[PDB]
Formats: sequence, C-alpha cells, structure tokens
Amino acid sequence: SKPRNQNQVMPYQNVPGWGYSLYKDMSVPLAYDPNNELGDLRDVFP
Amino acid sequence: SKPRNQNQVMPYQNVPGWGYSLYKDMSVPLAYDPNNELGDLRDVFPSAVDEMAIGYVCGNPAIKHVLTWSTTDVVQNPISNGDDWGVIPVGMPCYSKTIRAVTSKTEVMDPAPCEYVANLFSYWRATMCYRITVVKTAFHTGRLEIFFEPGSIPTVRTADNLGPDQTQLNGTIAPSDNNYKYILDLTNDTEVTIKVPYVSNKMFMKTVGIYGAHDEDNWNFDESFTGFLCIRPITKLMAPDTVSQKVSIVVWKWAEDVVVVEPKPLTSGPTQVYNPPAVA
Amino acid sequence: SKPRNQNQVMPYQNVPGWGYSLYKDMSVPLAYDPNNELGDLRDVFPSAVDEMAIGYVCGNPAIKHVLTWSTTDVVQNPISNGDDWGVIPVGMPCYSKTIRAVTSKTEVMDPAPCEYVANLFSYWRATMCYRITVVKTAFHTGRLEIFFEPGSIPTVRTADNLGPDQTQLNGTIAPSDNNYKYILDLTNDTEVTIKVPYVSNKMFMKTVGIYGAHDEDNWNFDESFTGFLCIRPITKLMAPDTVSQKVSIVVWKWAEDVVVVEPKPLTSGPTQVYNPPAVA
Amino acid sequence: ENTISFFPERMNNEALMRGCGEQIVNLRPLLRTFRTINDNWSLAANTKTPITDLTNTADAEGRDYMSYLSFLYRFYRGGRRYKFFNTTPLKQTCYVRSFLIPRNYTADEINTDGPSHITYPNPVHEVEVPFYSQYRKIPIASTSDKGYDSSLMYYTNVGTQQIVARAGNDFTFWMIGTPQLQGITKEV
Amino acid sequence: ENTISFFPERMNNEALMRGCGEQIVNLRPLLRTFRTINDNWSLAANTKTPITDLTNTADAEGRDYMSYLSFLYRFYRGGRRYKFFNTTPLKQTCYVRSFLIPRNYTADEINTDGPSHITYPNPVHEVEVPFYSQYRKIPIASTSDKGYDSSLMYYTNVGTQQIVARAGNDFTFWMIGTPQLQGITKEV
Amino acid sequence: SIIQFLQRPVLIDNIEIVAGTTADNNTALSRYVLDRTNPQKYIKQWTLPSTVLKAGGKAQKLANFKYLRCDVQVKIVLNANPFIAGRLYLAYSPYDDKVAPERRIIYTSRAGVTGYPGVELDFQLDNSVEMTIPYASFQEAYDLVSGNEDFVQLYLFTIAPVLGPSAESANSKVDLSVYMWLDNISLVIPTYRLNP
Repeated sequence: SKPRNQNQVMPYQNVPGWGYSLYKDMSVPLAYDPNNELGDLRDVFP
Repeated sequence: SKPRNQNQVMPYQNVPGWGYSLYKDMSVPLAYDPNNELGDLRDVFPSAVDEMAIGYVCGNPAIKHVLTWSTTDVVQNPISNGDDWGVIPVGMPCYSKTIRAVTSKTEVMDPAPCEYVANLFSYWRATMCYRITVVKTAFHTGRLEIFFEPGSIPTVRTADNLGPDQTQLNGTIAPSDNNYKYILDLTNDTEVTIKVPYVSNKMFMKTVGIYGAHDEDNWNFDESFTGFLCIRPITKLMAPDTVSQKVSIVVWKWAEDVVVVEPKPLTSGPTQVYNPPAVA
Repeated sequence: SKPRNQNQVMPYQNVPGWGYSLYKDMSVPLAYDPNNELGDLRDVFPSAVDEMAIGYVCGNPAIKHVLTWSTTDVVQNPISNGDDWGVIPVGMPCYSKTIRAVTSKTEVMDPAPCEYVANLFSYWRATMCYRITVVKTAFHTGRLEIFFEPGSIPTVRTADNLGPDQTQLNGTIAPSDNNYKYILDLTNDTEVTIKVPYVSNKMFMKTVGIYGAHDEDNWNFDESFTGFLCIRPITKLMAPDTVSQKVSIVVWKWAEDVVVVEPKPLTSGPTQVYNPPAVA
Repeated sequence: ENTISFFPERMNNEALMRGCGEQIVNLRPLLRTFRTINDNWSLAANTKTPITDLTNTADAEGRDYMSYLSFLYRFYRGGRRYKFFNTTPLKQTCYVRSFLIPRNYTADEINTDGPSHITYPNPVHEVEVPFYSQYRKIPIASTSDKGYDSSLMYYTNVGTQQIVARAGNDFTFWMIGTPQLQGITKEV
Repeated sequence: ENTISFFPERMNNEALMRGCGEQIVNLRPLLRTFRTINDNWSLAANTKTPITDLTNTADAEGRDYMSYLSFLYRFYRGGRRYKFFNTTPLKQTCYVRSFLIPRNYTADEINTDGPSHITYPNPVHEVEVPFYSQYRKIPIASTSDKGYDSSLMYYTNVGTQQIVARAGNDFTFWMIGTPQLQGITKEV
Repeated sequence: SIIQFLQRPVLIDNIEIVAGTTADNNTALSRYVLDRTNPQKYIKQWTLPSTVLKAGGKAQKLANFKYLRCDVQVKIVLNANPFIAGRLYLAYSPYDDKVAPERRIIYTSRAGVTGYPGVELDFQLDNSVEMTIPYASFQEAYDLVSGNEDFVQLYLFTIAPVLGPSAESANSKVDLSVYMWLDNISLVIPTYRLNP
C-alpha cells in the first residue's frame, strides 16, 4: 500500500562540513568496509 | 534556552517521487482531513472480491470460439476452422488476431479476461481450466478425441498472421494413442472441464502470444505457449435427417493457480483498444 | 490541529550516492515490490559455495607449467626451462608474461585463479599449497631436491620481460643443505603437497607481480614475492632405452589461509583481458 | 459436474521465490501503483485547464491500468492520485497550482478559490484527489453527469509541458467482460 | 595423500586488525559493491538506448568485478544495480528516464510504457534492476537469447554524457577456470 | 505400462595413441593460446547429453517422452602398455559452443582449462577413473523430441606427450574404454513427437 505521509515537514540547512574545526562527525571512505577499525597499538609503540 | 545542535549531519538526496513505479509512500491531498479513510464497501459490490484475487477474474470463464462438426468431418483429422485455430493452442496470451485493413492492415483481437489480463504482463504461469461443451440433440452421436501435445506446432505463415497446419495432425503422424488425452462419448456426457497444469522447461512462460507476429515474427509466438491441444473426430457424427446433419462445440476458458511476473508486456507498441470507428 | 514545529533544524548535505565504492544503502527499483527477496539457491549451484569463501577458489588447484627432466640434466642445477621460470618464484601474483608483438609488443599472461584473483587487489598474504607430481614409468628413477629461499632472486633482464639466472643456482653457490627443503625419491612417491606459509618482514605483500615490469621496472617484481623455490636434480634420472630417456613434472598451485587487502591493483593500466583476435 | 486433470499451489510460490520475490495475487495494489498516462502533455500559459480534457481521452486509450481495467468493470470508488513532472525548457518564475472542480464542470462555471496546492520548479506536483460523491459509487464512464463527484483543475504560470501519471489512493472498482483490443498499425 | 609443511589462522586476522580492519573473506559483498564501467559514455539526444549496447562491450573488457569475475563462472542470478552520473555541460531542461526491456530485445521491438523511473539534474540515476527470468538462472554470456530475462532501457532529453557504474543486488554467480589476461600495449 | 527404466551403462568410444604420434591428440595443452586459429588442440569431444541418448541404444524404450532431468555418470578404463608415459585430464564446459569465445574451455590456457572441474588420468596408474556431471542445465528439464540442446560439451585433453621408448612397437600403445550412463533421472511427459 501507498499511504500518505502524515509525517512532519523536516526543516534543515544546506550547511556542509558543519563543525570541521571541532573534534567530534563524518567523511567519505575509499575502502571496502565502513567498520574499518584497526586496533590498539600492540608492539607498535612500547 | 538555545543549546547547540550536537546532532549529526543528516545526508540525503533531492530525489523526488522516489518509487512511483512501486506500489508502496505519499502525495498531496486537496481536502480537509489527512485521515480521510472511507470504509469497507458495504452494499456497494455484492461479491467476494472482483478485482483482487485475480483467480476470481482470471478464473472467470469465457468463450473463445465455436466449431462445427459435420458427419463428413474426417476421423482423426482436426475439426477444421478454416485457416485459423479446432487446432487449439494452450496458453493464456492472445493468438487469434484478425485485420481491419483499409491498405491500413491494423490487427485486432478478441481476448477473454484470462487473456486480456496477461497482455499486461511479461511472463506468466498458470493452470488452464478449459471447459468444452457440445450443442446437440440426443440423436446426434459420435466419439471425439482431445489430445494434448506440448511444444511447438505445425503452422502455416503469412505476412500478416499465422495459422495451423492440419496435414501434420492426421492420425498417422500424431496418433494420440499414448499422449495425454480424453475421449468424449457424446451419448453419455456433453461437458468436460479440462484442467491443464503448467508444464514447461521454463519456470514461467512468455506473454507476448501473437503481436507484430507473422511469417517473420513467428518464433515469439512459438515461444509464447507451453503446448497445444487438438480436437479430432474419432468416430463420425451419426445424425439422421430427422435432425441437423451437423453439431457444434464451444470452448469455455478460465484459469486456476494463476500467477504473473512483471507488468511490462512484450510488444513494440503500448496497449491500445480498437475503439470501433463509425465505419470501416 | 496545526501546532508548531518545535522540532530541531535538521542539517544535512546534498551528497548523493554516498558510499558507492563501499559495500553497504539504496537504489531505485523498477518492479512491483520493494521486498523483492528471491531465495537461497536450491538446486541452482550444487556446491558448498563457489564465490564467497575464496579459500574455495583461491584454494582451487591449477597448473602453472610442465618441466622436462632428462638424464643429462646436471645435478644441483635448476631444471632448465629456457630463459623463463624450474626456477620457481613463490607468491600469488603473475610473473610469467609473454608477448604478442606485431612491433606492438603487447604482453599477456596465463594466471591461474589463485593469481587471477589477486591481480584485482593491491596487497596480499596467504599460504601457497603447491603440489608437484611427476609423469613417469616405474623404470624412470632418480632423486630430486626442492629448496626454498626467501628474498630476492638472481635474475636476467630484458626491455620487455625478465628471467631467472641459473648460474647463481649451482650447488656451490646455493648448496641447499640446511635451508628448508624436501627430497623426492621418485621410487617411493610421486606427488608432494608443499604447504608454504606466509613469511616476510612485511605483514603483507604487494600484488603487482610483473606488469610494465622489465629490465627497468624490475624492483617492483623483486618486491612482489616473498621468496623463491628451486627444483634441482640431485641424482641423475636413470632410464633405460626400454622407456623414454626423460620424464616431466607438473606444478599444481592453490592457496590456503588466504587474505587480501585492497581492491585497487598496482598497475598503470586497468585490468583487461587479451581477447584473442582473429589472427596474429 | 464432470472434471478431469492431467495431474502446484506451492511450485508456483516456489519458482516464484527463486525467480521472483513478488507474490502478486491482488490487483488493488496495482491500482495504487502509478503509470505514465501521456508523453509530454502541453498546456496553455498563465491559465488553467480541467484535467478531464486530457483524462477522458487517455481513458479511451487504455494506456494505463486505471483505464485498461476500467474497460473491464462498471463501478468504482475512492480517491485518485495524480502526478505532474515538469519538462518545459524555458521560464522566468514558475508557480504551478491545483484546485478542485466537480468532475465534468467547466473552468468557467466553477470557482477558482478553495482547497488548493502549489509548488515551484521542486519541479513536481504530487496530489491525491479524494472521493466526494453523491450516489454511492461511480459508473466508470457515465456520459451523463452534472459533476456528481470531484476532480482536479490545474493552473500554470507559463506555456507548459508536463509528464503525467495517475493511480488510486481507498480506490477500487463490479465485474464485467472485456472488449476487443487493438494491436499494430501495419498500413501499406 | 602426502603432505608436508614448513610450519597463522590468527596472525592473518591479527596483522589484519593492526593493519586493516577489513576482514574480507567473501566476494558476494564485492558484487554488491560498485565500480566504474565507463569514463564519459555518450548518448544520443531526446532518445533512448538499450544499455546492452554498452554493457556487452565493457563485459568483454573485464574492467569491473561483475565482468572480471563473470569471466570466471558460467551461471548467476539476482538483480543488477546500475548508476548514472551526469557530466554533460549544456542543457535547458533535463529529464532522464529508465524503463524495462527484455535483455537483448531491441528498442524498436519493445514498448516504452511500464515500470519506470525519472529524475532531473538531482544529477544521478540510481536504479536496481531485478531478476526476472524463465529457466532458473542465466548463462553469463549465452549468445543465444530472445530476451530470456530483464534489463534496462534508458532515455534522455538531450545529447548526453554520463559516468556509469554497475553491481548486484540477491546477485550471485558456478565455478570455472580463468582465461588469459592482457597487460600493457608497448607498441614500437 | 512399466514401473522402472534403464540405467544400463554403455560404451561410446575407444581411442589409441603411440609415442611420437604428432597430431591433435598430441601437442599436449599448449601453454598459452593467443589466436583463435591455434586453439588448445584437444583430443576428443562429446556433445552431451544427446550423443548418449542417441548412440546408447536407450532411445527406443526411452523415447516417446519430452522433458527430462538427469545427472550423467561416466567412467574411463584402460589396459595400456607400461612403457608409455604421460597423463591426461577430462573436463566439461557447459554451453561452450555458444557463449562468448573467450569464456570457452578452448581459447584459454592449460591452467584455466584444468581450473575447470573433473579428474585426471595417469596413462599407467589411473586404471579406472569415474566422474559424475550433474544437471548443468539452466533449463529446468531437457527436451528429447528436439534433442538439440546439449547443455554441455565434454572435452578430453592431454597433459604431457605420449612418452615412451625411442621408436615404439605395435603393442607399445594406449587404448581407452569409455562408458556413459545416468543417475538422478526423472521422466514425466508422453508425446507422439519423436526425435528423428
């Protein structure tokens, strides 16, 4: 079925790169996995 | 207070009307209420359901054509119908088109619902419940064979239409002895509901049937049906001049366990009805 | 009622097709249903799995080349194969390319699956399960040494291709006495599955192998393999004229405990097959 | 009765699974689905039109479901749902507006003030016209009406071109046979 | 059998963790992943094309996974997923539309009316073509077909240029060996 | 009319080779194949599943049926001389005759070739080899009245030349014994139409 969107109108702003000066929330990867977590530095920096 | 939006940046795409081909999610009303639900059809359509559950409509009977049987109709030859299909193909899609030509040669069809429906879609699969019945007196008598043969058909071709080939249907070429068949002995029964399931080397079957299909575009038509039946007099009609020297037979058609695949047909021109003009 | 949107302002970016390189989140269908799930491959592919679990395919055997061994093949010298690699490198990436030149000098390869796969990716790590087997009679006899040496290789160079150097492989330079090795005594066994793990000073290894790699671009090839093996007759082939005075050996190849890093290869020109033209 | 068989209710759904996840059995959904009605309709400028002027014609053609099937029933109810895609090349500023209008009343004998919608090439108009009527349902092509039920009137700022689509909202059809169908035009 | 070893199942995953969080073992995901098929395809104006005219050619080149690997199997099933990025410099108004078409049927012998999608340079087209077929699966490059299965037909308003990508939806391939591969072109 | 039908093994072909026999049955598996005019010169080919039904003698008391689904079984036996040396490999390519040429079992490398499924054959050692090719058809079932759709080709190939003494004797030879049959069969449909 195609009911109707009683949903609200969801406002916004075109603002890109919001908070790049800040330290915490996205970017574009260029790899296979978006869960690309590496590890915790064992036997790298003693 | 006006705190700050630690919220995420929420991406998107400008894509409008996303999924209009699909069946399920908005539009703009022009009324008072967005909860404008109506009801459940009480005392509007007195029936189970006529639109959904297409087994209802696709399972709705319909008559394709009549065929005359004379005492002089050869035994084990297809009960002739001119150059057009007692040489009956099996399948839903349309095959018996004709021409209104005025040099114009525009083709038209007489599709029943069980056919009319599928010419919407691309591929199909279903059981065909035919039902054959004779018009007769009691004195009219004889035996008749119905035999089903999958696959292609011995055909004749034209630059505008196709037809069946009776020669390849003599009792010597296709005896119809072991093949799936029925024999109707008019003297004890007059109507037979023939339930033919779907059987192919293809999970589904094409729905083009016949369209832009003539001597050249014949193979699509060959590809559009699972098989073909044949009606043949096995014993001559016995009819004293006390009554007509001939009889006739009618072929009801419907379907069961029906299913379709896709809503895009297999033609080169969109669906369009032959809306009768004033004159030829 | 029409209350007011105390909701937050929800930011965004127009970014379309976000993460198409990635593997996981939409598209536009052209069918009836958005729940168009099919099934789980019953009686379609009669196998465990052929596409995922690449240990299946990467672990799929394949033959690289044959090598002839004559009674006159010197002891502890590499069983010669012209100017091309019994001087066998170890590693998945392709190394034995050849030329179709017509002045055109276009290079081609014979990569097995275990290789063909990696030429997709950039870096690799895996164990190579070779498997060597001889074709012989019982009268054919002798001993053979296989010895593995990591690192570089004594090579010869060309402006179109590279090759191995037999001189640096005499028993005096590389005795192969303590190094990892096997001795196959034809008289008691004929096939050996040599499982060589991944061992390097690099967690992973490059996948370029040989490409645009000749006398000049040689160091990439030197960097593309973990090591190299060598086959050498340790005892001469003993063969009476009752049979052939020579034998041959075959090198099956597959891999286990395999892994790859990135899907961008290490070439200067994209992947492309040598689709055989009509003629040279 | 007399009935025979040469020998299903699952093989259908099974070969469907492995071939087509769409287990379509009801058409009603296929009425909520859209389908193009006209390729590049035109429209007079800075003016308005009763959409019937177009609808009625494509209705006769059966180019879409909600007319193709219409040629198969007699009665229906529920709210239609229309869509306009803009393709006109040149404009300065582009309002596009939509009002209500009894089905077959004319633009002149009707108000231009009431429940409406407007948009700005956003190049699309996506309206749902409800079911307001006066008997209980509607004969699909009753030539005789003084605007029993409701329909759409359309206004644009400029000489305009649009792609158009239509479907049903609860929209639903009475059973009938079916007419003859037209095929190719192989004139010589 | 006879098998030896010079001495793993974790060091792999370990040096993966510290080097690469992607523990790729299955390729099926790498079929759901996209990859460019053509750099600046062109297309005739205000017209349409069966995408095969392009597909078949790039298929022979193996420039992407869903062809590279295709040269490694025989059979597959599932719904492909195509993407068009616009790069054409000049237009007035730009519809871009997409319909269905049996795999190798021609534009002329096929309808232009049916399940479709449209968009407006939003400069991108992001469609997923499903698996509708008639045997059980498909030989990857069977030269012999009267359009067994489904595929895409594409329409644009103007003489157009596009970047193109392709992948699979459940898309999946039968095992085979592999052909010879082409390298450099060092003509003299 | 009858409960159960024929799975009877039957023979197809028997080939012979001798050392120094320069021919298509030799020049074993050229490493590479560049041109379509020097393809991998094979030895023997069987278009299946037709040739089986045709020459196997099962047709008569198998015909008068249209649709079929089956898994072919095959096995090769040998009683050749020992003084020969070499090895062979058998494989099957579905629809090799119709797919793009570059995806054929021919027009590829020996490595790609052996990548295909199958099993090997030592001239001297592999006395009795067996193999089972499943229903590789994309089509649900196989037609008989047409028998036209051999959904596979079955290629034999040589790994190493027929190796032996300098100049061979007459019994210094190899011979082969093919047998093809079927398992996992299911037949349904009667039909008057007949494969010619």
